[PDB]
Amino acid sequence: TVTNEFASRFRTIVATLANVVNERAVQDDMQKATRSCTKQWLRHLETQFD
Amino acid sequence: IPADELIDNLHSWMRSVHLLHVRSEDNTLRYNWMLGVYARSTNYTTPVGQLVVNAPAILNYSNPQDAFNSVFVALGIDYID
Amino acid sequence: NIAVAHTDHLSVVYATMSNFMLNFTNNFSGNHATFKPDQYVITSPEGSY
Amino acid sequence: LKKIAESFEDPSSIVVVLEFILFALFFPTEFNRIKGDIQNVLLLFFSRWY
Amino acid sequence: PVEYGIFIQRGATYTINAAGEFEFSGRNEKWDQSLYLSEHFPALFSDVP
Repeated sequence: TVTNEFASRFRTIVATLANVVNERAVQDDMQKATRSCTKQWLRHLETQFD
Repeated sequence: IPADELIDNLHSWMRSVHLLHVRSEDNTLRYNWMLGVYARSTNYTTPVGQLVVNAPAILNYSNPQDAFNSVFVALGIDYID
Repeated sequence: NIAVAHTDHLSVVYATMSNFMLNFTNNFSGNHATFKPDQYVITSPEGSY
Repeated sequence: LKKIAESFEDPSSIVVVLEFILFALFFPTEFNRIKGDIQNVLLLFFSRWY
Repeated sequence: PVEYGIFIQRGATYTINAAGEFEFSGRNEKWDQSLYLSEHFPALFSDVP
């Protein structure tokens, strides 16, 4: 009635593909600031998908 | 030289030497000194030392030769000096 | 000369503040060596938080 | 595929691996034929990145 | 300069190990705001003599 598993399958990808970005230890400073402002794209995009 | 100066002074230096590593659980792993401490020399500027910064667990080998093999396949390089 | 007012007047207008409504968090600052604030994420079964 | 040269340097480079995900969902066939050439530019993500 | 290189030697930041004292990281990082609400403290504020 209100599930849509194809939309949820993508949600799982975004979930596990987030940790790869939220783990990559960067040797810089602003390149660590771009590591944070990437979730405002990683999560926004997943909502647009549903 | 005071046989008391260098004994206290050498300590002051040796104290302040720290080399990146990962604490392991498996009893069959030996830390790779030689190449690992080489990276701490330049300053992690060089890629063979910039590779050990990101994932320091690349220095935990269980079998000689296999230690170096990994620091080649993950570089495309043919020889470190 | 500022020491007088900054101690027994600009200190009463603070002790009042912490009692107001709409103010509900602890911004404790004594001891910088070990203080981190609290994360309060709104989680959901599906989707993101 | 129209090939791309991108050394995965910063956390903001996940915007390339995510493209190969979304292409492999809306077109699962048509991804089979090019699975090898897309694999060649994917190994850089599994080497340099981690 | 003569003893700054002895400070920034041990680390620019640190974390706290589960039940115990501090853990200085041998790295020399620059500080950023993204780290604040997460992990690590600016080590130029810890008190270990």
